[PDB]
Amino acid sequence: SHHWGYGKHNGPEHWHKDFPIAKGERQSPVDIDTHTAKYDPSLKPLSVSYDQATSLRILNNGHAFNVEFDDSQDKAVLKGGPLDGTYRLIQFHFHWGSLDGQGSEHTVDKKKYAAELHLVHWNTKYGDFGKAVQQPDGLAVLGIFLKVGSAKPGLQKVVDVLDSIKTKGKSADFTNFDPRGLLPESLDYWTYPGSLTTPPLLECVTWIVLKEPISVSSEQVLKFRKLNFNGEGEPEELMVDNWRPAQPLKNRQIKASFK
Amino acid sequence: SHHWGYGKHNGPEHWHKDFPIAKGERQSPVDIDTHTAKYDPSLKPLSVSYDQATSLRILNNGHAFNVEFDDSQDKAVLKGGPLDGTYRLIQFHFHWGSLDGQGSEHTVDKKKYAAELHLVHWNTKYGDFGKAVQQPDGLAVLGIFLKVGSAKPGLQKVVDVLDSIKTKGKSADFTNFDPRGLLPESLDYWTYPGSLTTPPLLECVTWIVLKEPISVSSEQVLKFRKLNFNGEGEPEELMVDNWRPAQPLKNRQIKASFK
Ligand code: NA
Ligand SMILES: [Zn+2]
Ligand SMILES: [Zn+2]
Repeated sequence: SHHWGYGKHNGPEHWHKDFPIAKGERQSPVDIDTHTAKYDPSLKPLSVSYDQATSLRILNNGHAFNVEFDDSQDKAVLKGGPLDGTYRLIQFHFHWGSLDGQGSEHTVDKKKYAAELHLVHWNTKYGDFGKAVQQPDGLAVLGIFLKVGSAKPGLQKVVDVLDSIKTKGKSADFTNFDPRGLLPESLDYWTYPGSLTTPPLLECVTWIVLKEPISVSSEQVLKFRKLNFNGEGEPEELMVDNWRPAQPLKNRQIKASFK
Repeated sequence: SHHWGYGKHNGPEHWHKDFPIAKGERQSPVDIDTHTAKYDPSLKPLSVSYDQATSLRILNNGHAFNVEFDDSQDKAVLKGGPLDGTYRLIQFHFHWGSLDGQGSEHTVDKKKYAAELHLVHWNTKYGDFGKAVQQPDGLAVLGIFLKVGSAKPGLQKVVDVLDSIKTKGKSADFTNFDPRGLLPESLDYWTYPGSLTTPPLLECVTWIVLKEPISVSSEQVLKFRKLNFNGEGEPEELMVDNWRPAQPLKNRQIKASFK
């Protein structure tokens, strides 16, 4: 089948072959230069309403692991900030490194974090995720850096189930997970127009990247590295370095909600 | 689950529900008003090079039947006219009516023909059809009107095989078919920027519609009406009136190659 990954032959440098938008004008991630990002005090506070979030399952898709939510109603939504309308949470996933010193997709003054959490939301005025991804204003991804440090209690339920989804295609029931437990205390953010960071690389994302990282323990992130990109009974290829490097900003402006 | 067709409930008037681009700026087909479509002397001579065309198979896809070609090399190409680049023939198909007085998608001064032949080509530079459909210059469709009259010898080979592809999903081998035999003597044409005339209605088509129809006998076109939209063992729904009506021109200009 058509496929892609993060290896020498199928990795980010080659994605352009099947997905020519890889060289587009609004690609993600980007490096955030804190001295040139533009303060915009017209940006509203972000409203994160996750009180009724309903997680369903966790799965290994061969590129990362997703925790999927019931997005049939407004149970977990993002509003405000730079957004117009209501964006419903569909899933979250991470990108991470082979070493603590790398793994994030966005960087801040070229600094890489150990991992990056993406909470993926779609604009309810398009009716479903499939329609939303084909629109410039279809998705809002909230990106949250993970810095190695203190353990994050809220991540532990995720870590504890990874052994049941080791290889590509494995899934497991994953109910009653509270995504509020992955948020930092400050909701100060950068924002810019961009894309999905994996194929098909669609330019449909309003990026909202939080200034404040969450901590996770060296042991928590190590558990991510023990997942496999490959399927069961295939040669073991550890799921590490599933990040796209920073792409050119081109004519875009990154805005900060804070000075 | 998603379905479209040509019935009262799933037909062209409802396509916009799942495919909002149905109400876009460059939709097809259109009515060609011969009093306002003007000669454009910047148009280049149209080159149809089909001497090495290699047909492979014929199939009923539940919406029409397609004759598919080997598009791995430049064996059957369209160049010149309004096009920049070389466009490879991938398939042809028709749209037709329940009666001889209707069936074309394009109309000329509001006149409908009994059917319309679409020769579908994609721009080599995009590597394959799938990539090409996502670009405004991806496809070139040569459209040829079928007027009921004398039998067309060049169509007979197609007619003769239809009893082997009666239902959706059936296919048959269809080698050595010469698509030059479906062309009229004049390559005078009208051209405008438009779309696929079926879902997903992507706005990736340079239309080239020939002035001169080819003749089809009443019996030849009758055979098209004995095909079935449905699969084998499903209720019989005869494959007729699989045409989209003319859409608004909006801000486009239709150019003529001839004075
Ligand atoms: Na007219
Ligand atoms: Zn991501
Ligand atoms: Zn057609």
